[PDB]
Amino acid sequence: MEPALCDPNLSFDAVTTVGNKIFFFKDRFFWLKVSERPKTSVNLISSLWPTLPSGIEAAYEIEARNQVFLFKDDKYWLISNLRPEPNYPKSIHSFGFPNFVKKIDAAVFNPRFYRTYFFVDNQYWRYDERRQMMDPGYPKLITKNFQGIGPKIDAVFYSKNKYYYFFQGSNQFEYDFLLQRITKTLKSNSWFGC
Ligand SMILES: [Ca+2]
Repeated sequence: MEPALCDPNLSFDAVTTVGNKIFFFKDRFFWLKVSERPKTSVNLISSLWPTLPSGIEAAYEIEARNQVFLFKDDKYWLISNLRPEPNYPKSIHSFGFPNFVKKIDAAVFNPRFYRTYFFVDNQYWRYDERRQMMDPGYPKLITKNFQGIGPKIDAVFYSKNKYYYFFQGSNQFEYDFLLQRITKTLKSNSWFGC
């Protein structure tokens, strides 16, 4: 959809987090509005990120070694030192592609679990990080495990102290493990000022 903030009909693809900032991906253009930003700005990705593809599927950082990961098609890049390894046309197939995966919805990493899961339209996968062995398919359901977000999740990123920012469509729902209760019902254009 369009970034039209003054209009309820916007959607996202992927969203990541860096340090204390939140970056939103939009097809080929990215958004920026955090820390000290009264308004957002729609700029081109390639504009900055050189060796980086467009149309990121799922963006998720790793608050451990200060790295970043950008998913796109049946390939993924590895951001290292604010720089995506050059000539790294890796492919999930390398060790992931279960049945016929290639396009993910979102992906987040749980610090209080040490596991990273993703969404495939309407599937809940979980890849063991510590063990380093992905589960056998694990055709679970999101809305199931977590009732409140929905069976479909657009972007998902862990930006808080102990919460989970989830969104799908034009609503930014937040989950609190405190008691699996969502006490935040806003839209994507609720900060910008529309
Ligand atoms: Ca996504």
